Amino acid sequence: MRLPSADVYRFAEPDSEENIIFEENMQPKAGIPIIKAGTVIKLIERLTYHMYADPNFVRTFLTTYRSFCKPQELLSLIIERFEIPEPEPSAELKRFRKEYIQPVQLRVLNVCRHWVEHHFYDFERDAYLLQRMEEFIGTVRGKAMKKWVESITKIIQRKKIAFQSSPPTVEWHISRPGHIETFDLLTLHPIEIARQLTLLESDLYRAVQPSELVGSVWTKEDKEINSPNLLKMIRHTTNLTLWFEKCIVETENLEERVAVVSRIIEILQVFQELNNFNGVLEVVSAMNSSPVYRLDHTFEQIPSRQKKILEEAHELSEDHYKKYLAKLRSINPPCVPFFGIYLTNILKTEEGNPEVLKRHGKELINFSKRRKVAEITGEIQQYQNQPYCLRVESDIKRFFENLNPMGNSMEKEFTDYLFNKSLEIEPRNPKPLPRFPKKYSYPLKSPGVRPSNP
Amino acid sequence: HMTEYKLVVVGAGGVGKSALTIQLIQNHFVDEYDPTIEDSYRKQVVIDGETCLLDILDTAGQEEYSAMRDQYMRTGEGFLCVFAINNTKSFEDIHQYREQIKRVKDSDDVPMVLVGNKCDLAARTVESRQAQDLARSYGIPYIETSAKTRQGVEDAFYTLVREIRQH
Ligand SMILES: Nc1ccc(S(=O)(=O)N2CCCCC2=O)cc1
Repeated sequence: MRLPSADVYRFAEPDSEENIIFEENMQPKAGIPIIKAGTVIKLIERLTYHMYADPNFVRTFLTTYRSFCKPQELLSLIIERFEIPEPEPSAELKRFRKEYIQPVQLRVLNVCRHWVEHHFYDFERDAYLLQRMEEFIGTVRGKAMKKWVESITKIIQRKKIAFQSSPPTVEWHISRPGHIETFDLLTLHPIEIARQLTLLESDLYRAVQPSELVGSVWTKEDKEINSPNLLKMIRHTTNLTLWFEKCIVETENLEERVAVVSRIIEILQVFQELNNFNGVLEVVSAMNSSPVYRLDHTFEQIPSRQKKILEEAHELSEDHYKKYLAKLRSINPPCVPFFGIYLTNILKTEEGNPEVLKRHGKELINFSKRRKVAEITGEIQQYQNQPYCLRVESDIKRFFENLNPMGNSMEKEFTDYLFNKSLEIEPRNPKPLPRFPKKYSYPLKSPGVRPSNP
Repeated sequence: HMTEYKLVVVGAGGVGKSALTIQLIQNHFVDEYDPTIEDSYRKQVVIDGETCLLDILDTAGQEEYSAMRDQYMRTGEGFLCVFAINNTKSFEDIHQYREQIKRVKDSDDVPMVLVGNKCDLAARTVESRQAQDLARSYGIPYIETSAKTRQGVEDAFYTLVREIRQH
């Protein structure tokens, strides 16, 4: 083909080592080359390539472009890409319109459609970006494009306006339905504590979007603005670990404290069965905390079966989460992954690889780095699709959402309170073990973790 | 078997702490890191003629999981306490990181190094003398590193291994 000159159309400049480089392998299922780096003009040309569609590149590009190109600049470049001039002067003009103009223009609309559908937050955050998108889509003329132009207008307008068999029966122990004032660790049913926390944690996990992760924004000074769902998910986790520690060390009577620790390990067992790894690690973090880890008189009295359950759970995190990773890979949804691993991998990928590659003195955007980030965000998304077949108990949910073990205390003051409580209830050797009065008027016997009805 | 040292990097988030271990593990000359593999955190080194393997844990990005730290503090043999020389709050946060480690280890003598990291071109707010005074009050070495040039990186990790060896 005879494409126009570079002086009249920037995207016609031929490929070279100075403007585009590739990885050695092809896209597994498509047989398409993998772009390693390129100028933004070459990345835009390949985003809307005439020879073939490239959905993996489009998805990756739209998830990660904001580190090297502003949304306002992207819209300009795809509008410039759509305005293809005819070459300086038939058989040539008829094939150019059908094999270059029509496919490129259609790929631009596919980018616009995917942008408005999966990354609408760019438009929500910048009303002028949406104005320019609506203008440009209004200028598109052709029966070929009409169908795709109408689809984009429907997504825009919808974005502006904004399934199983029966779940198991809800489990009740000492506290009865509606007696919210008596809800506590030992009075609620251990099966139901685990189910409701798994539902809460599953929803917190599912609400985290790639916009909260790309660019490591949860670690930057605007984290509360840019990563609110992620930070709500982390804060719930931390809060539940502190609540378990607080339940333990504030139970001063040894026999009651043994019943408390034992009940938490039963909650852990149900979490393991539900594949709620976040919940498993909430419990493990509480058992491994300074105040709890040192309670030798409490752990001595724990039945062997529960010690082994806790020990296998503790092993999941050892050796850089080796067993946890193997296990998450071996299971199928529904599950609640531990988010922390992804956070470190995204951050270390972004900080350990350069933003730009240089070839013959020219700067190329390192796209492969961005692809690695998009692969981690894609893995996160794979686990957010499948919900749990468990019914919500509104009052238990509200009980766990409103837990606040720290109260008005700051972090240091509170963890110092937990540790000093631990020292009081089980003094360091050679101080003798004191006795403390019982605080629970109801029975300490657990109903177990086997469902009570068919 | 050669000795294995379990090292732990602790410090404030948002100030480039991850560059320390990334630079150690990268050979220099190669700028292509994958944190998903063993070789990204395990490194065979030779320190004072003695070969060893450094198993480095750096949970950079997980600082909000503030109730999950006691585990690695208990298992870690030596700690790199990292602050950014352009961020005073990260320097002021060291005291509590060291207090937690001491509590978890149940000891006032834990192998530890204070690391001042020059993570970008922005202005220095923590002078080397303040950091040297803090390190001396704790009885630990102080090492300044650059995230751009790799200067001091080797010295920070090797000094920590010497503190473990001499414990
Ligand atoms: N350097 C190092 C320090 C600690 C460990 S761990 O097995 O305690 N652990 C527990 C915390 C989460 C990851 C981990 O690996 C291993 C290597």
